[PDB]
Amino acid sequence: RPFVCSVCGHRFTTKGNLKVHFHRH
Amino acid sequence: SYNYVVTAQKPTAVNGCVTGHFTSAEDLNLLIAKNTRLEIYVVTALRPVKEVGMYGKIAVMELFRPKGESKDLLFILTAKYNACILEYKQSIDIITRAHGNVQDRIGRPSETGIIGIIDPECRMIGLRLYDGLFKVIPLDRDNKELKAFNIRLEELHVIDVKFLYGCQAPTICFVYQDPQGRHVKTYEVSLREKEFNKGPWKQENVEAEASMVIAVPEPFGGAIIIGQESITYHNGDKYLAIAPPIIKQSTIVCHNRVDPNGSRYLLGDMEGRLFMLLLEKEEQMDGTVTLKDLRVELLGETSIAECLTYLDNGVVFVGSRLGDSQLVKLNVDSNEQGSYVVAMETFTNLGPIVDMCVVDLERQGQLVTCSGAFKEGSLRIIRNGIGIHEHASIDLPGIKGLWPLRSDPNRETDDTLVLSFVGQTRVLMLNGEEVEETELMGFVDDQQTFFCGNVAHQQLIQITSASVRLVSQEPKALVSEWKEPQAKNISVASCNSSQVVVAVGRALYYLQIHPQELRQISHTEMEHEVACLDITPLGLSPLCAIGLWTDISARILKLPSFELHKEMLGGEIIPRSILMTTFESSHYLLCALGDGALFYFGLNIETGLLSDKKVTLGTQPTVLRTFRSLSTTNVFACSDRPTVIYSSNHKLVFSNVNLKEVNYMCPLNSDGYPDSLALANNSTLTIGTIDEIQKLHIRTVPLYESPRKICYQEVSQCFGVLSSRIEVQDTTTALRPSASTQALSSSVSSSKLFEEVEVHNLLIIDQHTFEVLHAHQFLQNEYALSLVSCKLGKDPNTYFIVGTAMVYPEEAEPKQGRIVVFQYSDGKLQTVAEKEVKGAVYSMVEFNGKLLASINSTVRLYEWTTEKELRTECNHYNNIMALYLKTKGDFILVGDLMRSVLLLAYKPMEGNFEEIARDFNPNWMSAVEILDDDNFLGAENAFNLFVCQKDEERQHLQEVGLFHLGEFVNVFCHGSLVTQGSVLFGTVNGMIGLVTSLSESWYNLLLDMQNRLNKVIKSVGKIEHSFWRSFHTKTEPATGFIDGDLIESFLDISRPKMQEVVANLQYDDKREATADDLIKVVEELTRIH
Amino acid sequence: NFDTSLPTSHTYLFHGRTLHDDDSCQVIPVLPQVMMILIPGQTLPLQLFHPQEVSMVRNLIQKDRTFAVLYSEAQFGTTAEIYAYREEQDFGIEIVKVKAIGRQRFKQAKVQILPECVLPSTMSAVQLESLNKCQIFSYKWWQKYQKRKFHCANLTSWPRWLYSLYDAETLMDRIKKQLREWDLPSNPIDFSYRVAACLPIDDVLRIQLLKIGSAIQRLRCELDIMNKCTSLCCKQCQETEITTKNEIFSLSLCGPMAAYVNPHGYVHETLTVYKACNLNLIGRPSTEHSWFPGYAWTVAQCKICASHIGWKFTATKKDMSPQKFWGLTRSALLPTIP
Ligand SMILES: Nc1cccc2c1C(=O)N([C@H]1CCC(=O)NC1=O)C2=O
Ligand SMILES: [Zn+2]
Ligand SMILES: [Zn+2]
Repeated sequence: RPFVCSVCGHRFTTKGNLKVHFHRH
Repeated sequence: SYNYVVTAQKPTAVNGCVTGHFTSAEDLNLLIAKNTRLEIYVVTALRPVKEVGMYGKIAVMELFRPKGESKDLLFILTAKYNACILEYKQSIDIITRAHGNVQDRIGRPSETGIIGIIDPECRMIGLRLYDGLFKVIPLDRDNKELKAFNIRLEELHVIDVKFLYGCQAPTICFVYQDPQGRHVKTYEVSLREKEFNKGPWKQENVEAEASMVIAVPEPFGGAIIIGQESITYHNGDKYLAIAPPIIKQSTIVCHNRVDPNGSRYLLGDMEGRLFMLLLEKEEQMDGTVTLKDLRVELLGETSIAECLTYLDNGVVFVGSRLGDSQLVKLNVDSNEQGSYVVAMETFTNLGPIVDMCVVDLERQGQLVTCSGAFKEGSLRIIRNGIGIHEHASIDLPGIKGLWPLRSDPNRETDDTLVLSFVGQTRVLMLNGEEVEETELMGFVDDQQTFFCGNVAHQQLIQITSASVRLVSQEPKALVSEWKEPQAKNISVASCNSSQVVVAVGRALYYLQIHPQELRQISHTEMEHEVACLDITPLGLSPLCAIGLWTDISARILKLPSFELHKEMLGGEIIPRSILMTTFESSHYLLCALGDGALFYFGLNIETGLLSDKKVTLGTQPTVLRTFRSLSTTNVFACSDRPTVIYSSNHKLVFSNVNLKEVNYMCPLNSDGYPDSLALANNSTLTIGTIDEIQKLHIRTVPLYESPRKICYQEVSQCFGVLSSRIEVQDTTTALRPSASTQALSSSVSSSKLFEEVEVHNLLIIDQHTFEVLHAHQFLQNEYALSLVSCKLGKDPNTYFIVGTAMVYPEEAEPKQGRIVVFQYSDGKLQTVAEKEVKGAVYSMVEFNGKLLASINSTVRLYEWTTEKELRTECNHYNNIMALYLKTKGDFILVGDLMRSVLLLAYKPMEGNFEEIARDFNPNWMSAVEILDDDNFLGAENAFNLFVCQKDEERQHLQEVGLFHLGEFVNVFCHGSLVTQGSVLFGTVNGMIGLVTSLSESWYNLLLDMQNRLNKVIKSVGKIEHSFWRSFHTKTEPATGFIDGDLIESFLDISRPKMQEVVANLQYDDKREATADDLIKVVEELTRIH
Repeated sequence: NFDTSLPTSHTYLFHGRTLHDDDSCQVIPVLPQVMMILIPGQTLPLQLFHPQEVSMVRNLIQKDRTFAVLYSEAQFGTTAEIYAYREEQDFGIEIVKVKAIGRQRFKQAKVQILPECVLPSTMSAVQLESLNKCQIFSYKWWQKYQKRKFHCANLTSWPRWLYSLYDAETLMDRIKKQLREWDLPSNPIDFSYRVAACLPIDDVLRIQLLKIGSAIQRLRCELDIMNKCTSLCCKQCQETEITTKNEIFSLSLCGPMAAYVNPHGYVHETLTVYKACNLNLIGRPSTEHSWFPGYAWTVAQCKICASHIGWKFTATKKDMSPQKFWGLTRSALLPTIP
């Protein structure tokens, strides 16, 4: 899981899943 | 908004006192400083000499004599750092030898305040102003600018500092405090190097609470250290320390040296004790002596001392701020009794005016103030008028008339006073001050007398209701008698040196006074029964003034023809007295009605034509009489409120007399009462002199506790006074019997809700006697905060309402309080309703039948129900502490100690408050008031006044007024002692002032008037009036205010300075204004207080 | 316990002497993408990546070394002065890391310094000259203090205990006891600013104290919040209690709250508490770039709304004190009066 959010540290596997969480910031 | 301030009473508390030789090297002076004032006395076995007003708050007052000078010079430093050196010159002026502003740009003011000390050789002046700096002023003869240099003080927190006696160079000795405790240190001050050099000695672990340094003179040298327990002396390596028990009760706060050898000192307590510290010497084996021990003897108790000074003949001046200042005599401890103190004189000090109120008591309203603190607490009644010094009283009620009489024809001096009554007449004789009623051979004593006295041809006269009698001086006997041909009664009589115009009902007759005969001349009818007469010549009178009962008019009749000029009065009420007299240059006539009016007209004694003006003087009938004061005769108008009538600048002025009701008066120049007046009222005859001017009169009511709030309740004719006395822990143990303990009837709270100690009471004080009629003591640890008298709801009773706050030491912010509604009926005060409250009731004001009480940060509006209770209908919360409450109609002014103000309004259709405006300018604020619906007055930090105006985002207030007053204002209240509106204010320094609103046409006039007076008037320390009145803390020039004390000094400068001011002035009615235009204008401003 | 000085030294990542005199007009840089309300004396770590910024700082070293931090857009702000700086080019990524500290409040930005309004005591106006000599002096000491310092209240129309409620020295002590409660400066100005940054409030309340110019009104209003804000809830869903005052403790030397950067340069004012309820923990505890050396952080989010409230920290040694604590970012919280 190398894709991490830039605010909290939440990790994901795909680049698209990270874009889902970051939109909540 | 443009307002106008003026000092209504100069400050009374003493900032500091010092003796010396100032007026002449041969005199001994006592110089007293009271804030912005300086008194100069000359000691006798105290004679005033010169009072001056500076443009500063006197902070440092010290005398000194430079080398090779005639007399001592005075150094003064104001709180705005204005330094000046002054000299006395003999009509009398005080000149400035050297002046300058010693203020620094950077620097923090020190926590112990300004300290100014001068070395014994007058080389330099040392000033402590800021932490870490010491400013030295070389006293060179060529230092007219007071130039000064600073030195680095690594000792930052200094307590006290003096110069040491007997040193090879100027040396200071100061007590400071660092984390390592307290110490005492000495420094050698280098005039040349301009630095510090290590002093002759220093010490460690100086006592814990050392606060006062005294410099012992040349005999011994060194210094003294005063503390809470120990008194310690230092000198080089010499050391003495005593901890006497007679001082452990309180703190020494002021000292003063008695003798130049330093053997005896005077120490002042904080609780008023007076001690004498005595050095004791010891003979040495090679000449001069050596100090051996120190003694302290309690001389007694004086007023709470602030400064102390010893006048040569064993008489001490006790300069006080919380109480009256004193001249006290000390008796050396003698075989007969232990050293004790007795006061000779007492000087009035209005003290720290905590609260006050204006009251119309004699029905001009006088001012009653809460003054002082602790045993010096008191009430002060302040009435304005011409006071009368009484000299004798006689108990004779129902006096209907009063006349002087000269029984001895060879003696100019009077010796007889004739008194009329109903169907009776009494003749009194005067030998010195012994009065005795006797008969006058020829006078009848069974009829009311309407006139009597000395007439021409060496004779007397008496006009009773039945006859006009003429008595001879030499062998007193009747010579001629006029009686009405039909045996009718004389109704109104008037007589002078030669003429007699009596009047029976409608008709009146004109008589002349000749040797041994009273020849009638004129028989004339009138349209309506006559009511008053006057026949005063301006030696014979060619005219006669009359008034008609049904006509209601004042007429002028030529004598002896009785032919009418005339003017008409109008009304349904008859005249009671009329008089023709002369004021200033022009002639006049005065007529007074039964309703109290007083018409006055300009008379032409040739053409008989009267012209013009009328004014009311009470609601009871008025009787006019003429007396002589100085070389110009005035008119005394007896009535409900008597009044002296004079003319300044050709305008009739009415200054009231400081007396209860007066019915009849007459001047009297007897042997025992020369140049005096005989006043008569409903009960008593009084004889005494009369002051020439209208002055402030202060009655003192000692309370011996601290009064804090006061209101008036007219329906009970008494005052409600909040007060607090101090009691010891005991085991109910007071320190001294006070007003709360010497009441006629005492009650205790006993409620249902919920080392020294403060005990709060509500004092019920009679308005006439100022007895302590009742004293309700509140609960334990309950602090009474606000007090108001008012009627609530539909309840017709007037209630005393008190707002309190449970003050426990453990609770920082108070969390519970009361709103107690008292009722005073009969002789007793009854608790009518409580109301528990979760906070402090800081302020209460009546609000249109409801009670507006502030509670911590909340403003509550209670209602008064038929169940006789307090019901809550509204509430409002704020981000500030509702300390101040002032209202008008539906506006509400709210403020806290942080100068942040809020403006609320009760919106009735919503049962709710709306915030109208708001202004937050953080500073310390002491009192507020509402001038009108648009303007609000307040006092903020550094002795200033400010005004905030109202005129959407205009919910922010404009700062329209700023003014440096020089006084700490505690209370604002509306009223005056008889320009728009009137607002008085009290002061910590005892100063009383007045604010009144002006029109813009006048503000710019008096503004340009001020800019002109400053160019002319010579200031004491040459302090620019703009800088003295400049807003200070930030620092801005004043605006919106006019210095009335400046405008009123226009009448003190010489006549050339007056034109000089009015040189290029455009006046109002637009012409090059003249000095007389401004004299009559400035004088009109002196009559608002 | 643990080294309370470690968090304030920002281990996971210069004699400052330039001050601008009061009311001056200065032109100062404002950093892009920085959003926070900064308090005089508060510490601010930063991590900058754009060459724009990296240029601004490299040249900012010259002269002032001070930039402006600003939002409701913005009427006021605070100058921040860089006291430490490293230029790291590791992994071939050029990063500039700086630690600034807030200095002055103001109203490239054209900027007017707001003066700190300092007033004397309530008594400095009414103080008897004879008692000037006495103005310099375990809780009765405060009754003595009150009696002697405010003695001249008797000259005015209010009691000693009122003037006490506006006395900086007294107020600071009243604040101290609460600050002691879960274990400072002597200058009231400094004290009020130190606890301003400690107080977990929301962006709109932080602007209130910033607008306040006087220490007295700052300390007073600060005492109100400390009594009135017992509970702390999730800002997003409002009605969900995360922790209480009881649980707040100062793990960092500066206080229970300081500003911390994550690796991407986002600033988090996180509040250290012992207990925290209604949070879910996701992912695995990790020490990578942990602001508390010795502890691993796990992402915590509100049980109800899933909005990221902060982090749970766990010890890595079984001998460490405060074995578990929660760190809550200030922007995610809402003080409540229950
Ligand atoms: N390594 C990453 C990567 C992305 C985001 C974060 C971190 C990270 O460490 N923190 C916080 C977690 C909490 C902490 O103690 N220190 C941090 O830097 C983040 O927000
Ligand atoms: Zn995230
Ligand atoms: Zn939530």
